Amino acid sequence: MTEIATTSGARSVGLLSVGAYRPERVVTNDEICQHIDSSDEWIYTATGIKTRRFAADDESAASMATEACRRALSNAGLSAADIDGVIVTTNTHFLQTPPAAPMVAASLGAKGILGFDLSAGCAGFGYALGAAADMIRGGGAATMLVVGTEKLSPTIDMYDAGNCFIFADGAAAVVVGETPFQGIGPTVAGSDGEQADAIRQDIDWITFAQNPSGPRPFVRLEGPAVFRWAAFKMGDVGRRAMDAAGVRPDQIDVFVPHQANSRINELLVKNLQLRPDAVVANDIEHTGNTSAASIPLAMAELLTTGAAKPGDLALLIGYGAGLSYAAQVVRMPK
Amino acid sequence: MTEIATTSGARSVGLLSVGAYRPERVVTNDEICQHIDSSDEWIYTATGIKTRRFAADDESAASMATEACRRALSNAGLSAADIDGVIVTTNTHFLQTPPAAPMVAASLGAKGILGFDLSAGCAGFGYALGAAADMIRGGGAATMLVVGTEKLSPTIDMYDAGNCFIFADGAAAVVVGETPFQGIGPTVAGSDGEQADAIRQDIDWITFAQNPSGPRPFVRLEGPAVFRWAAFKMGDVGRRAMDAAGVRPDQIDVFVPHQANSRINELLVKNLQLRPDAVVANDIEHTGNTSAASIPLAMAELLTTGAAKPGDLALLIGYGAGLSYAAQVVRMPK
Repeated sequence: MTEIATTSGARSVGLLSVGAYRPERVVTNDEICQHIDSSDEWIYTATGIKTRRFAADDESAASMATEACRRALSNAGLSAADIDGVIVTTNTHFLQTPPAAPMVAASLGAKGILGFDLSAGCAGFGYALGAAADMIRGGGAATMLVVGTEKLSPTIDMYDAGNCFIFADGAAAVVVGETPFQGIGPTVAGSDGEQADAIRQDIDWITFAQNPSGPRPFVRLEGPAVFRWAAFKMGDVGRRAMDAAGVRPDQIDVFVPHQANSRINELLVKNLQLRPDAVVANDIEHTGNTSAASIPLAMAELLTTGAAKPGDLALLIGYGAGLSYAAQVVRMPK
Repeated sequence: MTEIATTSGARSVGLLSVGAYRPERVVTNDEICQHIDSSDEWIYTATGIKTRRFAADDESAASMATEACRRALSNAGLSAADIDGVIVTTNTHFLQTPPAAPMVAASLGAKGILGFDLSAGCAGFGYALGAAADMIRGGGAATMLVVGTEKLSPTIDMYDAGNCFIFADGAAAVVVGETPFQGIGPTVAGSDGEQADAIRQDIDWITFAQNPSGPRPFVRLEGPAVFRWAAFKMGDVGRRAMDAAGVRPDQIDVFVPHQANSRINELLVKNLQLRPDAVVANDIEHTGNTSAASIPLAMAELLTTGAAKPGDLALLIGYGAGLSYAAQVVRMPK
C-alpha cells in the first residue's frame, strides 16, 4: 500500500557551452615515420590526419578533463556550484579504481556532487550526453558537466604501421542544462559485440601483471573491419537520429561524425545526403582520433573558427570500440 | 525555427527480477591470510566476513555478468530479445577497451542492443540503476539489464593485512522495465573526490607498463578512513533517499547497505531508525565485498532464502571507491 514517489525535471535541455583542451605538444606524421615504413602523404590521403596532440607525462585523462571542464564552465558563465553532476567519458583512465569523476569534481570545487565514469569505446560521449539529458529531465539533476577525455598516446605502439598515426590526446566538456527550447534529441545507439576485437587493447592488464617480462599491452585496430562497418552502417543510424529528433536531412546545418577517418566520414556525407552547404567537422586534420573526446573537440573547433554557430542543428554520430555507436541531433552551444 | 522532438516512456518502472552468479571456489580467511599471521575469528568479528568466492582463471567480469544476466532473464520470464539495452557496472574489466557491455549483449544473443560500462567505484550499481530508470522513463529503452560484476581477486595483495580479506568475485543483474506502480525511487548520489586515495589501485597501469620490473599494482583499501566516512555520512544519505521516495523510516521492510562491513551496517540500521524486524542484508558473510555487484548480489541472497519477498519496500545504499555513494528506495524483485 506504500507508493514510491515520482520526481521530474525540466523537459527542455540543451548544450549551454563547450570547452576544449588540447595538449601543447604537436606531433607530425613525419615524427612517427621514424619507426614506420609509410609517409606523410600516405597518412593524410588514407586518414586525413596531418598532425596530432600528445599530452605531457604529468598529464592524464583526469587532469585534462579538469581543464576542459573549467573552460566549459567559464564559457557558460557558471561555476561548479551550478553543477549537480559530472559524467566523465573516457577509455584511458589507467586505474581500475577510483573512478575519475569524483576527483575531477573536487578539482573544480565541488568534491561532493554526484558523478561517474562512462565507457562505451569512442561512442562514450554520445551515451554520456544522453544519460545526462535523461537524468536532468528525470529530476535527478538540473545542470551537468559531460566531459570526454583521452590520453591515448601511451597506449600507442610506435611500430604498428596500422594505427601509430591514428590516436591522440585531448579533452572537451559540455555543460548540459535547461534551455528555452529542446536542444538535445532522443538518443539512438547500439553495438555489435561480434566485432569487439576490431578495436582493442590486445593483452588485458592482469595477464600482463602476472607476467611483466612478456609483451606489454597496446591498442590494436583492424582498419578494414572498422571501415566496412562504419562507412556502410552509420548512414542508417544517422537517419534514425534525425527521424527521432523529428528533423529532415536538409534541416541539418552541421554534421559532426566521430573523427576516426576522413574517408569513412566522406562516405557518410554522401550517404546521408545533407544540404550541399552543410558544414562537416574535419578536426581530425590536426587533432587525430581522440576517441571519447572526439566529437566535443570537433564541435569546439567548428565553433571557435566560426564554421558552426550557436543555434545550428548538428547531427552527432559516434562510432568506435566494442563496436558501439551513439548518435543524436543537438543544437550547437555557445 | 526547427523544433527538436522529445520522446517519452513508461513513467512507472521497477525491478522485474534479479539474477545472481557466484563463482564456485570458496576461499576461507586463512586462505588469503595464509600469508599473514592474523586471527580467523578477528576477520569475522571486525568485518563480518567468513568466506568469499573467487572466480576461476577462465572467468572474467564480462563472463560472470553474462551468466548473471541469463539468470535474471529467466527469473523474469523474459528473453534476450525483450531487452533494449544493457549497462554493465564494474571496476575490474581489465581492458581499457573494448567495453564489456557489447560483449555481454552479443553473448546473450541480444544482438545490436545499446549498452555501455559504468564505473563509480563500489557504488556503480545505484548509479546504473538510476540511469536505466532515467533512460526508460525518457523513452530511450523499454526494458533493460543492469548488471554489477567484479573479479577483484587478481587485484588483491595477499600480504596486505589491511585488506587481503575484503574483496571478492561475483555478479548480479536486474531487469528494469515498466511496472503498474512506481518501483524505483529517485536516485540520491554524491561523493567526496578529496578522498579518492581511500580505495585505489596504487600504481596506474601505464606507469607499471613502462617499468615492468618494478612493483605490480594492487588494490589498496584504507579501512579506518572509509568506514569513518561511511558511518558519518550514509545515515543522511539513507534519509534523503527515503524522503525523495516519500516514505518514512518505519516503512522500510528491507535494508540493503553495501556489503563492506557488518558493524557499519548495524550502525546504519540504528541511525536510520528502521524497524527492529526490518530484514538487513548480510550476504557479506560468505560473499565478502564484491564492490559494484554487492547490492544486487545481496538482494538476490535475501530473496533466495525467503528473508525478503517481492514487493517488499527496500532501501539500497551503495558506497565505496573514488568515494562515491548512490542510494534509492525500491520494490524488491522476483
